[PDB]
Amino acid sequence: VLEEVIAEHPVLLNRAPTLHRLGIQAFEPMLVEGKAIQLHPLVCEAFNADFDGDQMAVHLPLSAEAQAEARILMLSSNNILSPASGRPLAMPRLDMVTG
Amino acid sequence: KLHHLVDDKIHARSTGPYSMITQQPLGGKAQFGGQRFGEMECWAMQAYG
Amino acid sequence: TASADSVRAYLKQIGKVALLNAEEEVELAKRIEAGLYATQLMTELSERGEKLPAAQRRDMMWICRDGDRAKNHLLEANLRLVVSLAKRYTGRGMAFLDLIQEGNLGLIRAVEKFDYTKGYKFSTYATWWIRQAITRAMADQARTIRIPVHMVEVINKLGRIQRELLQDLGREPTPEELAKEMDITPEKVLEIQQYAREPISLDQTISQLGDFIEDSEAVVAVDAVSFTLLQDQLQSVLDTLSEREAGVVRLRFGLTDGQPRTLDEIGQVYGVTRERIRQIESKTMSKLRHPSRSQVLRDYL
DNA sequence: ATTCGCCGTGTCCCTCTCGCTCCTATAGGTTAGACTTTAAGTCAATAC
RNA sequence: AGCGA
DNA sequence: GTATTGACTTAAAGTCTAACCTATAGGATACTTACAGAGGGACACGGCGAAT
Ligand SMILES: [Mg+2]
Repeated sequence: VLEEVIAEHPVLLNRAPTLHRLGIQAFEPMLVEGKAIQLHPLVCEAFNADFDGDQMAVHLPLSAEAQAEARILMLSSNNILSPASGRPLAMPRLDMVTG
Repeated sequence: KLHHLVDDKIHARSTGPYSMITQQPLGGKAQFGGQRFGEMECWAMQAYG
Repeated sequence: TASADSVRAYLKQIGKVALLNAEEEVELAKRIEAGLYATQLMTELSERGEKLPAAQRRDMMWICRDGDRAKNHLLEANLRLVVSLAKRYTGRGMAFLDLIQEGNLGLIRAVEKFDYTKGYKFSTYATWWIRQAITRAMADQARTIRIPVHMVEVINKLGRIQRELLQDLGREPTPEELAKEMDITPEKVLEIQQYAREPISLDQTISQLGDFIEDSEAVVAVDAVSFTLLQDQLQSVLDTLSEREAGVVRLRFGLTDGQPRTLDEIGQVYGVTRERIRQIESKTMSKLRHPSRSQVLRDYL
């Protein structure tokens, strides 16, 4: 039953210190074995998050308006470029660049 | 193996204890509490609109 | 200078008037007593009395105002006694000034109730009155919670006994030890320890304790909706049964207004006898104990 | 000596986020405690 | 009061 | 099944006495001045000098 409730209901992923606008982004959650949040590697640039043991906060929008706001404005795929210079922050980096 | 194990960190709250003078949710994994949605996070949200 | 010290300002203030002696004190006491009797006689003569002769009214009013003068003069004289006495107690009480003012109140009581014919210096009687007033006010205004005087005294005696036994023996004694020392019961000793407790401050440094104070008495946030659905289910179940039975149960257990109606009242409002309704109640409750009417309610405990 | 223009010194509000582990005497109010009364709840039998 | 990023 | 009467016990008051806290007043030798025991920017309250 948990799968059915989870389907199509985004969540917010805060990381302190939230330096800039992309510190909070809305993702579609999916259930994962274990006890560690699995984060997509390509928002690491936006979050300034290396995996040396950093922690993130999952929030949960409730009202229909909040769900729409997360779905449309704060979705990952809708926030690629910087707010500063418009360069892509979903740009492949590090290991993928090497590949 | 370092002493930063997931079981000692994972935390969640749907509805738990509450503060006394202010009616905010409590804080700390010792309690349930919630995550401080702080001022910079507020700024991020406003910037999004 | 930064002369914002009301303490030193008050000391400088009270240093103006000169200290007095025994014969002067007798003179002031005579003047105040005569002034009081003068005011009393003038009131008596003002009500259905006598038209006070102008000269007599004049000099007796002088006597009155002069008695008040002498009273004030004496209080100014013994303010220094008040401060000198108050010094010993400070360390365990409130602002020094409060104790000084309680001492002054004791002084006005003393000068009201002094007798000079016994031929004594006023200092001793003043001292005792002052100390009584200071201790009383300190006790009444000591803690945020009020602890009356006799229990205050037994608390102080327990504390003194425990402190002297700590000095002598070196160890903190036991509740039975203090019970036998004070000729009281160990449970009484425990109660005195309990009431001796002083409130902690919500404000502290650690941060303030007020941060981590769970509201154990508060919204459960689940039992609210649980009780809402409970009530819905009970209305449903009661509708499942006969209307008369449902109304009887509702009045018996106060489900309609919160007022629990009893057998005589319900028999009156239904125009039948209380034993009739008791039969109704027993049969209906037996019906309700049948699991089909209770499977939907069993989980609500 | 006052005016106006400079200096000079003294007193005060503010500085990243997120998590975890002393005595006496009177008089009055309160409650408490037990005895007594009464509406109340029950049980047994019963007639329709 | 101590600690992690 | 539904509505009754006559014991038979029971909880809820009602009351009487009471007993035990609790608030208040007084204490009559002499008794006479608390204590002390960062830094930075900025503005406002005030040194030093030319002019009338
Ligand atoms: Mg890191």
